[PDB]
Amino acid sequence: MDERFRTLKKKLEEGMVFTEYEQIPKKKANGIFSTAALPENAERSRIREVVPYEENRVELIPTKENNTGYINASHIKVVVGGAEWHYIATQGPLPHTCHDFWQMVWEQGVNVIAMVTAEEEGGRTKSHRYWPKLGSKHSSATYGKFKVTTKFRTDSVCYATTGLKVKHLLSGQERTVWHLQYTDWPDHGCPEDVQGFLSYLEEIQSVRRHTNSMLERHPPIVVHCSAGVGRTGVLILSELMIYCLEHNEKVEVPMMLRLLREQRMFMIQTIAQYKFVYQVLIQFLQNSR
Amino acid sequence: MDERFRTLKKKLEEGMVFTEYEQIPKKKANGIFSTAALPENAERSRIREVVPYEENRVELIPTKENNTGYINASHIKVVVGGAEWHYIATQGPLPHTCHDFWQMVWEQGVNVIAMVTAEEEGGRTKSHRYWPKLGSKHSSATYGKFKVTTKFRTDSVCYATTGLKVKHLLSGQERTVWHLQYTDWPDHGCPEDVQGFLSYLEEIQSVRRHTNSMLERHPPIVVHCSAGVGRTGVLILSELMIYCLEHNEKVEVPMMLRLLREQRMFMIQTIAQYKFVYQVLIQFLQNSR
Amino acid sequence: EPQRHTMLCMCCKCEARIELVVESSADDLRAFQQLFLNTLSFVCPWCAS
Amino acid sequence: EPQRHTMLCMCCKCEARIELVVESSADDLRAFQQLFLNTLSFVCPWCAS
Ligand SMILES: [Cl-]
Ligand SMILES: [Cl-]
Ligand SMILES: [Zn+2]
Ligand SMILES: [Zn+2]
Repeated sequence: MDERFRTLKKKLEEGMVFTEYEQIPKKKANGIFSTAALPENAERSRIREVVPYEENRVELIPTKENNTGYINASHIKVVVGGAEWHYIATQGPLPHTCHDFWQMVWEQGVNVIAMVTAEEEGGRTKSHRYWPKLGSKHSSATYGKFKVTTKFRTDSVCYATTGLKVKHLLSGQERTVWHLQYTDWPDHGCPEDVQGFLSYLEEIQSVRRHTNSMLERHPPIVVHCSAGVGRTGVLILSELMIYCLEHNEKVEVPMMLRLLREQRMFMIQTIAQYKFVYQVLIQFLQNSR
Repeated sequence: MDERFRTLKKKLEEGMVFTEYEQIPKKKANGIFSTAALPENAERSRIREVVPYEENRVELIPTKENNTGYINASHIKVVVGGAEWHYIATQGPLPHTCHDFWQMVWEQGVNVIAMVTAEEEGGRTKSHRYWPKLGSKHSSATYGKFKVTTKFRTDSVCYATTGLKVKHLLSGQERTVWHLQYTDWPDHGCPEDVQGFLSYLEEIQSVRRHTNSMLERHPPIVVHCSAGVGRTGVLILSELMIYCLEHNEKVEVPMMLRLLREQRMFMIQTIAQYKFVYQVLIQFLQNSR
Repeated sequence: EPQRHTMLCMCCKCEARIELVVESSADDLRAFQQLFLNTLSFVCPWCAS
Repeated sequence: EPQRHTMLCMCCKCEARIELVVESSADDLRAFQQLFLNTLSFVCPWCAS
């Protein structure tokens, strides 16, 4: 990895990494958003401008109230080193889409939710509280067909890990979901504590392997912020590039970003977020030495 | 097992089970006790009359203070249904044999100790306290080369389960030992609560399988009372016969007792203890229906 | 080396919040978390008496 | 069905005895016991503050 460290540093000194970012199109030219564009689905998107492409939107089982099975969520699939990676990138649930969110968690067999935001930041709502509070109403809450119970919370410095039980109220089936919330992102800009963000990635990686071992397969993890493209893109790009470096795949960061944008529009929406990813990778490589 | 239940009941009604017990010799005719008989080893036996046969005594690594590696303990080995069972039957440690006891636990790779007695009963000492008290001196105690630490105790109605860590003070190696103490045996006679004794056997069986799974082999469990023949014999005979019934081996109880007596003199020393075993087996079979 | 962690949970009898403070390795912390997602529940001191 | 069990242990900071009362299945009780034999230790309330 010493050659990988020196290579990355050189590229950052060449003065073109921000140049090439500007030239990455923010979204597909001939992109189709048929279901997201329907007027019945306008109120289901937190940010009207940020919606899934039709070909890889997460499709829910239809219901009478949601007949197109629409949720603002995309399947993100990347193959790195013979390994398929699967994420669902989604927006922070709205008060009236919490039952949709849990329906998606159920149908997709999700074990891990990575929430890269607080509920409210600087007065503005980023996500509805879609999981219960400990000690409030038997630590339980019901969202449509799904009864969710909080069983524990472990606070770390930069993030909190919450264990949830999810019960399907018609079948009675119970399942476990791990809720990993990054708590250190500032109200504007990017976090100054890069190491703390790396600790959060560490916890995601660790909980994914744990839940995979319990099911003795590899479902997507759900990643969400407010619109599901900015901080969500930072997390996904960082994890994919860290794995690329750890197993020495010759993929350039802008190439990976182009592939993510092929699957969800606007992923990583500022140059500051893109530069943050590079500092995450630099810190990961420094940690190795 | 319904045929096994009816068969056992019939035999108990035939009036000969106590007759055949009296005719079982208490010990081998041409028995040899060379090491136990040495005057240097007189003080190492709690009951002078109860000692191991030479051929299957538990031999310790010699030390300057204990050059014959003597402990009052016997290897009890029985094959039932293609399965070898291995016990060490031993006396309750004396104040000056606690280091011998832990040396035996170490050399034999013992994971489970079944203590079928209280330390003092009716004023008379039955066993030295050879494991630490919680909260007393860092919950630790040292016996020769072995530092023992108590990590937890779980009290049940009829028995207590204590988890111990054992550290070899020269190598630094640490190991786990589970200490299972039956607390319901009366000061004289046999326990009236047969179900509680069955619960204790249940815990022994459960902890043996747990410790075997952790070592992902099958060491002996240590069973001791005061002299290591009476209540110890009740426990061992009961477990062997319960397994015989559960896997439908045609071994008669007096035949099994004869084989145990071939390996340690005086095993089951009263008719009341022998009749208690039968009531344990009756209750186990009633539990099945 | 073991680190200090705090586990927040609910009493299984009375809805009161319980704060457990442990020191352990990361692997034993995860194993302990998993027990709450199986059947393990704690009883607060009041409900215990 | 889960049963009530009491776990006695020692604070890893001050030698005081800690009484933990849980309800759980037998298997989860054994798993919890095993954690004490690995690295899991509890901190008493006083040492926690
Ligand atoms: Cl630049
Ligand atoms: Cl008779
Ligand atoms: Zn309570
Ligand atoms: Zn303390």
